[PDB]
Amino acid sequence: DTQYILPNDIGVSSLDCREAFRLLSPTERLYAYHLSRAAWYGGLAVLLQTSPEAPYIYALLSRLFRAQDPDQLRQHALAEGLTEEEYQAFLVYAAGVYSNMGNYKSFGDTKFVPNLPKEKLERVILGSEAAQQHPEEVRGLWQTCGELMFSLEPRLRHLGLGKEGITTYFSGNCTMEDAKLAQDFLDSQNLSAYNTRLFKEVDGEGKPYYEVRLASVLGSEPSLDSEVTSKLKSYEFRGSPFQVTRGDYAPILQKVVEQLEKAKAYAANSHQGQMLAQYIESFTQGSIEAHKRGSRFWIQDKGPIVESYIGFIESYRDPFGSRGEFEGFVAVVNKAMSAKFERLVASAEQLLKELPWPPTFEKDKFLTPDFTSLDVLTFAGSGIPAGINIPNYDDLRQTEGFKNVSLGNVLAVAYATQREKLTFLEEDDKDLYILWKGPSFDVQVGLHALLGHGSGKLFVQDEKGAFNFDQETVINPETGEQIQSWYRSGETWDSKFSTIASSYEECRAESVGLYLCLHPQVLEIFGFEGADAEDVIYVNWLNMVRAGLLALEFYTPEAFNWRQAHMQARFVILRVLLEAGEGLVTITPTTGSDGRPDARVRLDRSKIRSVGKPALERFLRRLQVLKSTGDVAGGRALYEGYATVTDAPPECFLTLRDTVLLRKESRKLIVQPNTRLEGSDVQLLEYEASAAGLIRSFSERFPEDGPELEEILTQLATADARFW
Amino acid sequence: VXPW
Ligand SMILES: [K+]
Ligand SMILES: [Mg+2]
Ligand SMILES: [Zn+2]
Repeated sequence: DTQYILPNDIGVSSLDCREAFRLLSPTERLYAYHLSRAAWYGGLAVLLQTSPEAPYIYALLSRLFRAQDPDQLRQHALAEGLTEEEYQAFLVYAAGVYSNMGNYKSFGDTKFVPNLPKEKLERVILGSEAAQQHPEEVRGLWQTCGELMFSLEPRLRHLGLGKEGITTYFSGNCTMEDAKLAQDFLDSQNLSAYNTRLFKEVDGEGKPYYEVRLASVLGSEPSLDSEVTSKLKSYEFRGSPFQVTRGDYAPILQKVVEQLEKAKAYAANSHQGQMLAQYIESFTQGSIEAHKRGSRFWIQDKGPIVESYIGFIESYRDPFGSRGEFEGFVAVVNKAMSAKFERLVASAEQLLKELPWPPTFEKDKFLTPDFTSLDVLTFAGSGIPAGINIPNYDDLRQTEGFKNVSLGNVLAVAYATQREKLTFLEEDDKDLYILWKGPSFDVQVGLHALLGHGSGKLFVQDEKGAFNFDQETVINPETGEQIQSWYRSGETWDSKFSTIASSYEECRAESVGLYLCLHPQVLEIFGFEGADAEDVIYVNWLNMVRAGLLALEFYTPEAFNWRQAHMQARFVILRVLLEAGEGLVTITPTTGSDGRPDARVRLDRSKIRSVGKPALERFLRRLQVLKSTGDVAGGRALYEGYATVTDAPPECFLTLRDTVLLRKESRKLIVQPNTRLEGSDVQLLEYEASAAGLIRSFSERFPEDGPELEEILTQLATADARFW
Repeated sequence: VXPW
């Protein structure tokens, strides 16, 4: 029911970034304008990477709202018999589809449908102004996407491989076996999965043919020589036929490279210009290598005023865990807020030494990594995070360096909570939570990005056995023996740790955060001495255990599957801290003030150091050893053992999950501004923090070619329609 | 890698 709809009173916050924009110089403004346009263009491909009906739903919504804005459409909808709550439910649904670039939650991977009868919405759409202006197109879109817009058939409710889930990273007939075979083939060919999808068809016999389609402007036709053009052929792999193609989301990426070229003229230094040239190469040919070189040049660009990144970056929504969803952000540095994080970087190399693993399992040389607090102007794609550690190319992360980023105006939008909505806490805890959540989050995000993802040495072996470490002298602390497991050529973290890689790495980074947060030097880096560092520590740990309880919302018990990486990680940390016993953390079911099942989380401040730190140290050592050896077997054992959701006493997590759902709060949607070019200058357009405001932000988002983007998405959808 |  309410699990698969967005509530009509869902929170909507407006991204606050007038001041960061007003800081920018004219050239910086035009640079950010063209980068934002490129990012917005590329984010449309997320619709294709989400569900088969998502591009149609986007086209239909954007056409509807081009013809009539929310207020114009309200009059029609109410004249056609809808109620104000039903029209509001439609507005909320459209705003969700816009904010996620799809009809599935980017945070939860669950479908959501309009919360009103389908026949009434049909009455609205077919009688609309866009219907009277384009009967064929609107009626075709409706007949194509309507019942899929509403259907909650159990196989449609969650993203996933196989038949019990939905994914467009693969064709409908693909299973985890097909993804595993595809990943082995890609590893054998040194072709990254990031910008690729996998389609499986059959001949008359029934023999599966595999297509690995690359995302590129150019198709399968003679173009200027690349490392990509040689790879466009058929292969045989373990008896299966594979076909490497390209040309995926081609006109979308065409628009993207147009805007990237235009931004290249207003680049500040040669680092930005060369990174943009390499991004154009990556998006036009299909080369993950070109994107790697661009990312190298990007890491070299230190402390720019307009920070940005774009491409098929994160692999959270690939049900297998290696393919990347498109994203792209433009942001302005916030030097005042970046002061504390540059401070954290100042003592970072010496801070790593305190982590619970020997320096043979740590990166060889500490590279001074850029860490800035950013104010977002654009974050296209399915979701806006709080912070990033990028690039995700671990080779680059170990040789050239990496960038850490804390999105300040996103953290600020998320900082606000009310006392009533703070569930599963006793009243004594809620006050400390309210008072310290923000600063504790600065601490936790800094530790998570810089010392979490930024720590760890992966043992890689060459094709001639050239270990990047010392096989003779490096000893495994968990067995006392020498190292026996490692990564090979083409093998990556996602490649070997597939479905659990994201959640596992996130769990490691946030355990690092919880662990190094006791260090008083860290707490004074953020200006919290013993008078208040006490409380910031306790609040960080209480927030962690509460998040571990709340994570039960993102677990499908029928599939025994975790749908969100960070929440699975926090449930793992909660179960770990429950494991040590000694009355540290206690989940106790209660009855709420409203007469419904509630729960309470008790965390003892004293046993955080005496009991919590030993368990976290043990756990961190296990995680890091298994990560550095690439021990998929033992890593899966550990993680999928802690991530196991059971109704075993006393915790009874399966019974708690019903309470967590019954008292869940929907994540707020975030309205983002647009930028316009008045020929000479660049102006910033903000919007109401509402469903209608987000709708308007997407109606004014593509003023030049909106109706063309709708048809591009429709065409790319119809072309692949046979896959689902 | 990278919520609220
Ligand atoms: K992954
Ligand atoms: Mg499926
Ligand atoms: Zn992270």
